[PDB]
Amino acid sequence: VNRLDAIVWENIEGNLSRAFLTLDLHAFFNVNKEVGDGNCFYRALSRLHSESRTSNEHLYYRLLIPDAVDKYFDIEPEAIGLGLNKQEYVSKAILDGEWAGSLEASMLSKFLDITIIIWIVDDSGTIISANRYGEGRPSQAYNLCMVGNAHFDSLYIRV
Amino acid sequence: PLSILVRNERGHSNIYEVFLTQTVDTLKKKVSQREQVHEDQFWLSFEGRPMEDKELLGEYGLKPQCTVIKHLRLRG
Repeated sequence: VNRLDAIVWENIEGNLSRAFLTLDLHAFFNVNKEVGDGNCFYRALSRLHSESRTSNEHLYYRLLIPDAVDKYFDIEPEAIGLGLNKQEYVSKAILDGEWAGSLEASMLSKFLDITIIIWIVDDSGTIISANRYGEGRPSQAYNLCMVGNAHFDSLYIRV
Repeated sequence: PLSILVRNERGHSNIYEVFLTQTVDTLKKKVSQREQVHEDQFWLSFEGRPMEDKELLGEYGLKPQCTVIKHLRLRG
C-alpha cells in the first residue's frame, strides 16, 4: 500500500500509464481467483466495485460496453491502433464469455470515473509490469492480476 | 532505410529497419515475425500517437534511433 502509492507511473498515451518493476504478488495483495468462463474481466470489476465482494454483477458491467463505445471508441488509441471496426467490436463484446482487457479497461475507467490497473505476472507469479488506466493511486484502484496472457484474477490490496 | 527501436512489452528495445515510403503494417509484419506474435495482438505508437496500418511511416516524424512502443492487446 504505502509502497505502491509511491510509484510514479510513466505516461504513455491517453489515460494509460505504465510501470516496470518486480514485486512478490502475495506480499502486496490477496488474490481472489476468478473462474474460467470468459467473464473474468467483468467478474473482477463487479467484485471490486463493492465491499460485499461478489462477481454476480458481471453481466451488468459487460452491458456498459455499447454505451462506452458510443462515447469513446472513435478515440481509443488501442482501437485506432488495431484498426478495429466499431460495429464488429460492439457485437462480439456483448456476448457471454467473450474475453476482454486493455481496451475495455481504457473505456470503462473513463465511463465510470475509476482507475483500473492490470498487473502483469510472469510464469513464476512475480509482477513484472503494470498498466494503469486512470489517474487514481493503486490503493484506490480496481487491481487485476493478468495470468498467462489469457486470464485475470482480482487483487485485494493487503494491510 | 532508417534504423529504429521497438520497445517490447517487457520494456526492452530491439532494432528494426524501416522505410519511410512504406506503410506501418510493413513494420508490424517485421515485429510479428521476429517476436513471434500475431499482428492483430499488438499495436504501435510513436511519441504517444497510435500508428495506423495504412499510414506511411514517414508521416510520424521518425528519426534514426528513435523509439516506437509496442502495445499488446490484452484480452482474458
